[PDB]
Amino acid sequence: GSAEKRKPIRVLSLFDGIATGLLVLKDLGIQVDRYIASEVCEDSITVGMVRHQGKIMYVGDVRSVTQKHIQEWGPFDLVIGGSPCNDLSIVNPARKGLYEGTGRLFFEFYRLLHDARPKEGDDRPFFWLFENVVAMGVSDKRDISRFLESNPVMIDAKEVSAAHRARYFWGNLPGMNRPLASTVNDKLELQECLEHGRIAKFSKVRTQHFPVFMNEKEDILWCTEMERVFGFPVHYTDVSNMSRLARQRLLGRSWSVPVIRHLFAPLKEYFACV
Amino acid sequence: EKRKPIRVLSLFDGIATGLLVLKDLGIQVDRYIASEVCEDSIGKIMYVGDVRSVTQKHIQEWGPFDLVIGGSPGTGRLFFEFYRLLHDARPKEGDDRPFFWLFENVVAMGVSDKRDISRFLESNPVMIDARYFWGNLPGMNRPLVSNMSRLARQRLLGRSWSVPVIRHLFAPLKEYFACV
Amino acid sequence: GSAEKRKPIRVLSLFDGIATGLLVLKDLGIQVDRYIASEVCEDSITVGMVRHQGKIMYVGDVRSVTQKHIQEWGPFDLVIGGSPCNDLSIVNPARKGLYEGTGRLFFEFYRLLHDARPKEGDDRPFFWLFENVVAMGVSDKRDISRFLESNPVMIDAKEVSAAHRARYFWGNLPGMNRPLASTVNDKLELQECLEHGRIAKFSKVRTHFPVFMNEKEDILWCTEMERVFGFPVHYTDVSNMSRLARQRLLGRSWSVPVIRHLFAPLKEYFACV
Amino acid sequence: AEKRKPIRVLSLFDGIATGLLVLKDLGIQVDRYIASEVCEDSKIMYVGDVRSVTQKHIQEWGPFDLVIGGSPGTGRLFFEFYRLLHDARPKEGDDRPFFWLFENVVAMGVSDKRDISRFLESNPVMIDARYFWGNLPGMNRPLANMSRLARQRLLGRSWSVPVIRHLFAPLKEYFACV
Ligand SMILES: Nc1ncnc2c1ncn2[C@@H]1O[C@H](CSCC[C@H](N)C(=O)O)[C@@H](O)[C@H]1O
Ligand SMILES: Nc1ncnc2c1ncn2[C@@H]1O[C@H](CSCC[C@H](N)C(=O)O)[C@@H](O)[C@H]1O
Repeated sequence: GSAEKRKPIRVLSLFDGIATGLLVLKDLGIQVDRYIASEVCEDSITVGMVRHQGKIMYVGDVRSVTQKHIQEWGPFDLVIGGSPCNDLSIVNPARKGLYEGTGRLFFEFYRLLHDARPKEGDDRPFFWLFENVVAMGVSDKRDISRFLESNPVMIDAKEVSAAHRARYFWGNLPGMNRPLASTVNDKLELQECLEHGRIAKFSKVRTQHFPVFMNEKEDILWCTEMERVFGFPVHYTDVSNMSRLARQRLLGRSWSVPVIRHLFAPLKEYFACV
Repeated sequence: EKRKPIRVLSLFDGIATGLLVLKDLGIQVDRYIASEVCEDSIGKIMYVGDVRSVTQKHIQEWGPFDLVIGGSPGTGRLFFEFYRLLHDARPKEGDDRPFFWLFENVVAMGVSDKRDISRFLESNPVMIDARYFWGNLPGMNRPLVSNMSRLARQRLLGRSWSVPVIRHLFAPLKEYFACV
Repeated sequence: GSAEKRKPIRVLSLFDGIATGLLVLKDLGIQVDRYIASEVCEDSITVGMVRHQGKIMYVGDVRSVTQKHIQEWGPFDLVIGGSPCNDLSIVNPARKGLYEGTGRLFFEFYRLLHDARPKEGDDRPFFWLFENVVAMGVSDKRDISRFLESNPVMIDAKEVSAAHRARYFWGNLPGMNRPLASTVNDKLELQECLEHGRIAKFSKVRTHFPVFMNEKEDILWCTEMERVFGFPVHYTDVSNMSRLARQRLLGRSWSVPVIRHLFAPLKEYFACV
Repeated sequence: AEKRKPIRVLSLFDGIATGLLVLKDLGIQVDRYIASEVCEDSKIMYVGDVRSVTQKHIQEWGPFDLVIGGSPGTGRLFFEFYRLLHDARPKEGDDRPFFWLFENVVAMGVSDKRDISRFLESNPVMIDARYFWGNLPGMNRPLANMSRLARQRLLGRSWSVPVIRHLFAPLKEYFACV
């Protein structure tokens, strides 16, 4: 209810990956004051460094971050995160659940988020977002919704991209449950994402079939095609001499860019826009 | 500005243990609410059931709380519930009122779990030969037809296994809360 | 001496690799009527197919190409080629020479070129080019110059790029020996070719660890190597290839500014966009 | 189109004047016989190393009617022979007779055999053993206080048997005979 110049957003991104959040914020025209990211995979760190010109401040393991660190590096306006899910997904029979293995990393989020929320009486806008997979134990989803005091929103990237990617999103971002908008930049069909000389079998691709035909033979998706599918700029992940398995793994763990765009869009009215 | 009876929140295995130690040390109790993990399925003293039913608003209403205890003499599930209850019961920034907590577990745990608990609680444990005891209590600062009323009900029940030597850890509470 | 409308160039590229010739011809604004390429590496074929929208007519092994094929697919205006040099380079001690191993592939060129030369009395412009390495046996170089009836021109890509790549070029292209032009697009220094957050140790790469990133040492990335050799960034980013495959394809490739320098005079002989 | 004239031969075959001897055996008039030989390093003539022979030399000494090469690594020999053949071949539109023959040993890499058959566009003639490629009528094959002292040995041994001569027999139906 007061007057002031809208200021650039301050972001804390845990489990940053290939810095999808910063890319989405840049694409929206939102000015980023600073972007502190916690990531351990060196390949993802190299991707972020090269593609965002070192603007990202890397702090390493999320478990090396203390509350004193959150207050000194802070304040923060937006806290985003997507913890690893190899111990949360039901497709893994050796899953250790939300509380053991790599699932317990989620609590780190719940830790730092509570270390980052404005103290009582601070009416400043503060937003947070936590993404994970839909294919998890109902006990684990109920426990996450208990710890975050919010119910998740289910968004499938197939509605805005060419990939069957349904994900749960907890958070307090404005209008998370609002209908997604299919714009013109959205490549809804897999054929739109393929390189020249290839033909797509299905309309959408899933994370035993090889989806593309090339000449007289069958083939899996290329990394550039996978980038177009997930909404990333072409050759986004073309750094660091990493193996093809490395690029495919990095893109597999990544968020769908149009989905995160849909989620981050309402932030344009709360911060400075270039 | 004057001593008042203690208010406790217990996630420990066995609702009795904490209140028993408190009555042993002779500390007045104005509120004691207990809950269990119950991971399988779903005036002063009260039992509230599954911890999965206890919300932040419940801690607010039942509160304020002065002591928060947890643990047991699957090691990750109960500690994180205890951490959530601690965060929900902590006094807000700017409330210098006393607030203590204690978490007991077995020494036979994964070293990863021990390091994680020490990190999350910002405190190093107390070894008692053997159990680990984390806490902010003074002294726990550590460096690095026509028959019986009873009838069977088909359940196993726990007990209070800790001796008054473990209550010696709680002993400093007598200097912070009213004693009868 | 007569009048006619300039027509698009017809090209025959043997040992095409990654269509360095087609890319150079497109960059120069020269209209390409037809581009028939002979290449056997499937990775290179995929690169050339994807990057040029299937404009390339791939005929496979150069040894499955006959003289009747040159007449029926012809006429051709330009014939370019760069045979493999693993049996020509003095670095390899197990080299088999020009006449054995993979060196004899050169003769295939010498074959098809003579199968594509305009017959006597045909005053039409016809150009050819054959590239290979400088580090070869003096006898093999003398033999190649004897077979092609031309002395080679030595061009080192270090003069217009950031790579110590000196090569021999035989051919009849106009003014091959003319001085090269260092333009503004030329990234002469290895630093200009690096991705963000890396520092170059040497001014030009000779392919130890050429770059320093943060506190560690590292070799050149594929995009950096593309910038070094004059290729557009992410040119070779198709086909789920292994990193070794990308480094191998870029190693065997021509330096783009050098081929541009060689092909530039062709603008006054054919139709230009 | 006109009366027969003597034959003119260009010989790179290992062993000099072997073809001259065979032509003398078959009684064919020879108006020119130029002979050369491949070397490791530096009206009937021997012109030395084939590396010194150019297209202009083939034009001056020419025209040629027969081109012979081979030996009773194999690549260098055949490829020098191919260069000489290409330089001596009549241009398109010249229907004048022009024959060639290339002999090698059967003991060769099968890759080399197929490469020679491809380059010469001809399948070989096996003779109990040597391989003979040629365009002579009959070789068409389907798909399979004394003077001498102190010098580096110059043994001119070369096999010119009647069967080998037989291959050259059709030549007497195209050129003048003494
Ligand atoms: N202990 C830890 N601290 C910080 N990051 C971690 C971590 N353990 C795993 N990670 C990283 O967290 C990532 C989760 S996958 C999510 C990545 C991100 N949401 C994106 O869209 O790119 C993984 O890439 C993994 O490298
Ligand atoms: N027998 C053959 N027929 C056709 N191409 C061949 C071949 N043997 C090898 N090659 C190809 O010839 C290439 C020679 S390296 C030269 C590549 C090209 N000049 C460029 O600039 O990209 C190699 O990539 C190899 O794949």
